[PDB]
Amino acid sequence: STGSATTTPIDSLDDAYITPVQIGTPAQTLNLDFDTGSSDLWVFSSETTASEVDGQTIYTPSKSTTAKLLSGATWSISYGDGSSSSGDVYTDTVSVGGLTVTGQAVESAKKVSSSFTEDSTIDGLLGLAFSTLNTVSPTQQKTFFDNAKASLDSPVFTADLGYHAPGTYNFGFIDTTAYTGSITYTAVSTKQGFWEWTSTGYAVGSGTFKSTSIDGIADTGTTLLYLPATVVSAYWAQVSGAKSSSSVGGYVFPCSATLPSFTFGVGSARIVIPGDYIDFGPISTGSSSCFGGIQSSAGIGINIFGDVALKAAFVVFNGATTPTLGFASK
Ligand SMILES: O=C(NC[C@H]1CCCO1)NC1CCCC1
Ligand SMILES: O=C(NC[C@H]1CCCO1)NC1CCCC1
Repeated sequence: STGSATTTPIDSLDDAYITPVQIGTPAQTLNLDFDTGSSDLWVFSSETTASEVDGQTIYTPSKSTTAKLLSGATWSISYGDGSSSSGDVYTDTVSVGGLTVTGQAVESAKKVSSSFTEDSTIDGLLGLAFSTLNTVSPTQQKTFFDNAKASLDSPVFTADLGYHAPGTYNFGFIDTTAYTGSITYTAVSTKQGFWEWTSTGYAVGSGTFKSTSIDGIADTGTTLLYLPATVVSAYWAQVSGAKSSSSVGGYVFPCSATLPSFTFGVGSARIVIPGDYIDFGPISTGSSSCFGGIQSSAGIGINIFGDVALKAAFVVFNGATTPTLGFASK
């Protein structure tokens, strides 16, 4: 089997991407944020505290003939932005892009933090990191990918995120028309439950490539690129007037600037992030200070190749017995 779904940016900055997901029978279509940095499929629901729902589409298990309570099971998750959610669990049929999993754990939110309530465009999360991070207790549950794996033509999924445009998530096959050149594969450590890999270095603009090992995670559910402070300082030093602002919470730059590209290594290959991808626009409406898309990972404890980086590539998440990541230009 295979599946193929279009993923659409939630707003003009590509802050996140939503993908329609069919849950239950008859189908209830919810727009979920596919998150390779977490392992819970959770949804706004008929159980979510009414004051915490503001325009999201909700899952109503009582309207699904295939829903079953996973008796006793609860979940609770906290994300690196300080957001959180928690609730109980149903099993139901879930389909993405024509690929169907029966008996998927669908984590029904009873509570969500303010950041979720305030984002009317995101109806929940579909985690695609390793199932060892799933938060369901007392019986940990599998991701949609882990449950689909054995049925797929190839044990893979691919992320092809757009810049200010829709893109694609594919399951079970590699669309050889979706990228240019060859795919360079790199080793993954699952020790922390993430798609964790080691970049071979970086370049700023037209500058020389610095060969240096940068451990980090491929995380579709993080907006920005978070890298060590040394790398980030080297990048922003090439932008007149850029500075780190403790009041704003990161690097800002003059909206009149033209940003340099940023290159990261994947083995001997190179992925180039155009400068325009690093523009996150005015810090507040009408401001001439703009927020940067490359930020320091210091204090976060991990480097994160978020959407700013991943949208510059065709990315293969290879879930074979020995997992690997692949990157191609596109
Ligand atoms: O929490 C992280 N990003 C934000 C969440 C918000 C909803 C989906 O993604 N990233 C974590 C990955 C490991 C360190 C931080
Ligand atoms: O990227 C992050 N969240 C993005 C999602 C949640 C709401 C908008 O889209 N959070 C990062 C902050 C520092 C590490 C994780």
